[PDB]
Amino acid sequence: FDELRIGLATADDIRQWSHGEVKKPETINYRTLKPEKDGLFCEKIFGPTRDWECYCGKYKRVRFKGIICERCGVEVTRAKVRRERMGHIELAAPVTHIWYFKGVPSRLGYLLDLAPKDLEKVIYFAAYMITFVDEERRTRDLPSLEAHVSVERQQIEQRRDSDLEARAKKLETDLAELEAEGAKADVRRKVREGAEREMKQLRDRAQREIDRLDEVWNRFKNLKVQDLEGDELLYRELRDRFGTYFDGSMGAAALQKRLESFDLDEEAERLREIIRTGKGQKKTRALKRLKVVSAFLQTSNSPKGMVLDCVPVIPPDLRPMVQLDGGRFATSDLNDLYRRVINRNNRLKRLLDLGAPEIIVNNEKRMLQEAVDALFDNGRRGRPVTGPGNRPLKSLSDMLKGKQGRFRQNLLGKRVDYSARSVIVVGPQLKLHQCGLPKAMALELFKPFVMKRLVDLNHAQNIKSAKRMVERGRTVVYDVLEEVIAEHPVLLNRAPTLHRLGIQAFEPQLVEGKAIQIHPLVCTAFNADFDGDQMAVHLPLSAEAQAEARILMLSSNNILKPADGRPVTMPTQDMVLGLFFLTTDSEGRSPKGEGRAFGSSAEAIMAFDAGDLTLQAKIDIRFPVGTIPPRGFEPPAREEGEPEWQQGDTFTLKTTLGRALFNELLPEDYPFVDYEVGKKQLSEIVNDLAERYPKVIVAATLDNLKAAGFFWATRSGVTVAISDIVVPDAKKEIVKGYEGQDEKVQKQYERGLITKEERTQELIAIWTKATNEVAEAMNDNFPKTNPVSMMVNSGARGNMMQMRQIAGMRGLVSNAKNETIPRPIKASFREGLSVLEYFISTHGARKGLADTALRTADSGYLTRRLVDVSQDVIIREEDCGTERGLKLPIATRDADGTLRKAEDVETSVYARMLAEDVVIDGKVIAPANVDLGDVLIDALVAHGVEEVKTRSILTCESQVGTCAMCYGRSLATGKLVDIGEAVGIIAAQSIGEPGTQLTMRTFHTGGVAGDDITQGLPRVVELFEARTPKGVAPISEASGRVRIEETEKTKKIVVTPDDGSDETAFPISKRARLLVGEGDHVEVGQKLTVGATNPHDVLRILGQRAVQVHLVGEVQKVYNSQGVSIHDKHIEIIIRQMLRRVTIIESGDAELLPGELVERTKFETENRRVVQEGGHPASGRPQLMGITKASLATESWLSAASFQETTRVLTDAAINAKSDSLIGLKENVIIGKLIPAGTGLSRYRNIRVEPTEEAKAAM
Amino acid sequence: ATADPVKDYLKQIGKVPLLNAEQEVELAKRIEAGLFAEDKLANSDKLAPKLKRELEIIAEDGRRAKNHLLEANLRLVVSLAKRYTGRGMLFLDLIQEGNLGLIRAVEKFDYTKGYKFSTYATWWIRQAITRAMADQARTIRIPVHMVEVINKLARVQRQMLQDLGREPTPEELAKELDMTPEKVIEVQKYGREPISLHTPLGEDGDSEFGDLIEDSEAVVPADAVSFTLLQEQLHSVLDTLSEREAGVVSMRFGLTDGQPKTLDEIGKVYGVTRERIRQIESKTMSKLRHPSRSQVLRDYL
Ligand SMILES: [Mg+2]
Ligand SMILES: [Zn+2]
Ligand SMILES: [Zn+2]
Repeated sequence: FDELRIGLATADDIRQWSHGEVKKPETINYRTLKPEKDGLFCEKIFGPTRDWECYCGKYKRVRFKGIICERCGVEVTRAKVRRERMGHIELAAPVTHIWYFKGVPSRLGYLLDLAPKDLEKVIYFAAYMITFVDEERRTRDLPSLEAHVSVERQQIEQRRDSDLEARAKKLETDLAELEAEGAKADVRRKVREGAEREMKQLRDRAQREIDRLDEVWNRFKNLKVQDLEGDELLYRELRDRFGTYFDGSMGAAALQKRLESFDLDEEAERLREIIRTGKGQKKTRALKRLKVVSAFLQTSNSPKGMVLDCVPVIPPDLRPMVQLDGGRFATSDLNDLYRRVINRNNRLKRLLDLGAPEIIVNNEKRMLQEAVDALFDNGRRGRPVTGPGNRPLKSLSDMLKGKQGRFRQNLLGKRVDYSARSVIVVGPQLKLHQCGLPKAMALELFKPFVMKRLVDLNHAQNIKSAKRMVERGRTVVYDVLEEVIAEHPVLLNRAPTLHRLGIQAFEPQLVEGKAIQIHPLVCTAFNADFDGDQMAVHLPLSAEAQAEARILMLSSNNILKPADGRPVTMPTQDMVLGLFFLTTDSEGRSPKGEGRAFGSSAEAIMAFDAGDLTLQAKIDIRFPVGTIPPRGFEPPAREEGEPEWQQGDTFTLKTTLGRALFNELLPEDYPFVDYEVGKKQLSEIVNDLAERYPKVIVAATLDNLKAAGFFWATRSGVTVAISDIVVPDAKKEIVKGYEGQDEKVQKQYERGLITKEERTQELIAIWTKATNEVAEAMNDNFPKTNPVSMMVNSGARGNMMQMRQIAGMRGLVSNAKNETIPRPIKASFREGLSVLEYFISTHGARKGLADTALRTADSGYLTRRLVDVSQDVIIREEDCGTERGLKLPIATRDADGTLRKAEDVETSVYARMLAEDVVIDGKVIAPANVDLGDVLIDALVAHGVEEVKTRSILTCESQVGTCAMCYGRSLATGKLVDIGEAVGIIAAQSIGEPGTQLTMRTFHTGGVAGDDITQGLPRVVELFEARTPKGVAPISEASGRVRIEETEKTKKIVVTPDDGSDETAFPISKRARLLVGEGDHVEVGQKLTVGATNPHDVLRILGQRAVQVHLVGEVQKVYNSQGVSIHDKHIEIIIRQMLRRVTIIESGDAELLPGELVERTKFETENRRVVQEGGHPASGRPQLMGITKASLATESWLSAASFQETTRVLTDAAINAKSDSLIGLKENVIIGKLIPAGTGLSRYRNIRVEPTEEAKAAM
Repeated sequence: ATADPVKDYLKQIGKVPLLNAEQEVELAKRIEAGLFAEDKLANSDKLAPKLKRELEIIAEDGRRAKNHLLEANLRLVVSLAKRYTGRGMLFLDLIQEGNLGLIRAVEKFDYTKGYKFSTYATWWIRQAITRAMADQARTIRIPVHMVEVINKLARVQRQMLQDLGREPTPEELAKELDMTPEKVIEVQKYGREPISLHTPLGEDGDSEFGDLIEDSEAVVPADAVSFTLLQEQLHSVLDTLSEREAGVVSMRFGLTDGQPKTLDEIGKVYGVTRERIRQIESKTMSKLRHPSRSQVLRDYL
């Protein structure tokens, strides 16, 4: 496995693959149920149905394998050969490959300069082609044929004159004879009228034959290769009036002859000449033609692979006609399609054998073409081959495409043995790295291991008896199981697996019951609630696999979420409420036993059980030696005339017993905490622990925090009751006042004094004011001691507007299709909504549900796209070669006389490496190549620096991928990123995870469409696909004088750049709503009007730095609007990927095409080659395009084919004959080889192991 | 060139002159004239070149009349094709097969019959259509006699459903067909059609029917490992026996090679008499039957 070369398969190659020829559509005898002879499923060509068993009853045993029996010809071997061997069908008349035609002109390529209609009408037998003309021969004998035609015309005119004379004599004779007869008054006139009518008719046929002669002669003179003759009779007249000069044909045979005689080199030369001097869309057509023709010229394969001659047939085992119980059958649709093509080929052969008409044989060849097209691609032209009529039949390409195709369903995502699934319950008593497995699942997962252990301990006699005993399920089996599961990791994994914390290793543990028990701390990492939720269990098998699950995937070494580098393994639903109730100031109860000091925390606890003291009460507490005091307590100390060191000795402190308990949960070396914990500060201290302590201490501290949190939440006594939620008394009064005002307004609307729209707007404003006021009143009313306050302030669960609409009135609710009702809901859920109020609330509830579902679907799609573009970017170098960095704003919004750090400094500059040192007072403050934390950021801000030069992946100059230092420290580990880590996948997953969480949309359209820009996940996917924004505001080209022309037809904005440069005229809508002054000075960077800037232009004029900054900021603010945060490196990797290619311009010396995408590295390479050669470099302009286009235009055709679009990418891969080098990730997941990312790297996997000599000397 | 190729075929028929009586009898006359022309040309006796060319011209004219007749009756054959559509064969396919039948009928018609072509042809058109529908419509090829048996019992069963208004009992069907009930069941089971794997399994998109049925050729790894353990234990037990004894039993049961050798068959490479090798084989059978070397092998069956 070094390269999967792919290309056109010629007829000779297909013959070589085939081990025979398929001559019949027979499949199996209806009685014996065995394959027939030389048809489909034939053993003589594919292989023996039964292992080593031939067909005719002769050699029938494993011994004498590898021989052919002369009776039936079956070659005795393993039946598995039927899965490999493949045959072929010889077609009497060739056909065209449906793939390379009937598609985009990138794969068809205009190899023949004929429109798609011409091909569609010729290869389906509706018109002819002039395959070849002896034009030199026709020109050589021009005088002779011309003289012959002249003589033909002369004799035609002579005979016409004779006919005219005969007509005149007939007319005169009949007139004379009838006037002489005088049978009636005017017989002569009537007969003369008839005679002249006959003369006119004869003239009509004369001119008709003259016209036919002229048309056939001028079509003679209009001869040329590849000329289409739609009219069959006209073609026949061509053939009769002249032969041996023009050679013609119809159908695929004409295409085959044309391609055989095609001279692609001359076409390439002439097209190069045209491109040198050409204009308009003709240049683009010639460009595509040059691309395809040169792609064929460079590659060794001949173009004639377009028109196949022999059709391969899939090995029978892959299209099984498997027997079914009940006398019925199962057949795959390829059987039907192969039967159809074989039948039609047989009929064509029979029709050719006997002398048959042209019409029937041509229609038959067309039928064969349709059958082959249906075989490769059913449904690519007109109606599909519906077969039974209930559903379209499957075809070869259909199995290789789509969600259910092979690439995405049976190569990337496979089913796996040694696994299980069950509902999950919560187990608190477990430790952080433990998971409970019910008895049955554990016993079934570990069957091989339980068998081995049972045989080794002699509980079972032999292996089969061990199988029987485990199936029986005796107690000794369970004992052996309890012995065997331990020290063996199992990966628990939930279905969505949004980010890499989805799959987590655990220590298994037998447990009664039937549901997995899990540690509540890790549940929020999975987003796994306990309403009802099933989580799959997977088993690492190899020593390497279980080693990985021990080290890498362990549930205790993944405290930090990779999205932004914050703790994710300290959920808050219940424990945090316990801690908050524990570290709380006074007034939580009647603080009895307040204003006293206790000799040590033990005596304080004793007093607490006595009931004199309460947990929430300020008191002075001693601490034994070693208790590190509050960080702010350090400068204060006791009073003495001798030196004292209270940083690590006894010290009294005014705190609460609760805070003492909390701190003695934390490790001794951790400085004391004297502040209420809540949720934010708990995350802060957990992050500090994760930073400054080892992992084991972190896990133990988390476990102690968990236990205390549950215990003190139990004691917290949070409840809910009818009297718990007390509606504010003032509400009723205030609202009726509002109602008075409202009805007053209604009265003055009844007289027509106000328009309905104005009434609606003012009423909406009135009720928004009312609901804000009542929200504030309720906020003031509710005490701090009530359960809802305790569990909403602490950050346990809930949100202040939820209590607002549980206690205060709901307020304005959106009407269907994004309107606002005039009459908001005036009752809260405690009082109970009214009927219409409930109805209009459901109006918004159901819309929210549907929006949530659509957003999760789109988020999944976005995640897939991001992961698929972002692969290949692995860290493959310890250190960069360069020193260039990126300028970042360290501190902004600096108030007068002071320096204020940036509000969002964390996602921007934290976890980045300084390119170079910084000196502000002449002394070095932040040494080069150090990741940034709180201390350094505070010091640098205090020293007053305004910006920093942080190294980042964008400026990274690495010959192989990107270096570790440019990417800076990872975020899930808190240390420098190890070489070989998969940054691309982590970045994509971090981008995609909050897609479901965004769920933000414009509250109301406002009656105007196109004004408000796209909001939410649509905006994100727009930014990431290089889509022109819905509301696009053009940008100024340069400085100059700008003015407005308000033409009646449409508004218009004209700007003359300064310095005499060319005037530029930009169109705009009538409702421009611009802001730049008329006839005024303009700058290069400003935006002319309101809207969303177009990234392409920003790249074009400003620079790649500008577009990088713009995209990063835009997507970051879109995410921050909801509240989610992601680090900017995740965005930056994708952004560097989008900008990778460059559009070549002025491709004179470089000799390749102009105006096509080319990779940056390739551009630099070819420029170096041409400048070394002496030729001037071909120009290029950086180009930004969406992730989809970037992914499709990749060097590994296999990876792209595994992406959304399969047929086109495969087609151009074949036509280009491009071998897919196996560097990268997805394609090495297809093959099953080892991904070159992490443990799969060469440098990690080549090590050898041997102990030291002293180890052997000892023993 | 359009979708639904049958429409383009119908247009390809276009407008052709329908043949009245005298027209077609004259065409058949020149057909037989060309027939005798080519017959005379085929003779080895020397004919003058100009007469031979005239005979070839008359034969060509007969061929032209042939294609005229065929194009005329394409309409009839498509009529007889639609008369049989909807039975697992594509309509344009049936049209082509009937066209083959029409070619045969045109090759077997003459004015010697005092009847129109449209009455003589339809028999052969129906013949070709029915034959090829029997031989190429069903995935499992049913022989023509079985096709007529199945369709006969089907149509008569439909009839008895019509009269009795109820599902007929098997014995009544058997006496109606005049065959025995066993043949009735046989043909009834033989007259089925396969069900496609790639069909909606029942849910929206949960794979297809071809992703829920298991295979038999898959080697159950439990079976394979158990068999290998059996091989190891058996080989060890044989090694427990004496070298010659283990060898002779091994050849008697083919443990080295898939073909066991008869008693005399062993007595050539070993050099022992057929009765001698029989004797020691019997003693080996006894020895392995002792309870000693039987506790382990009993549990493998
Ligand atoms: Mg759930
Ligand atoms: Zn055989
Ligand atoms: Zn770098």
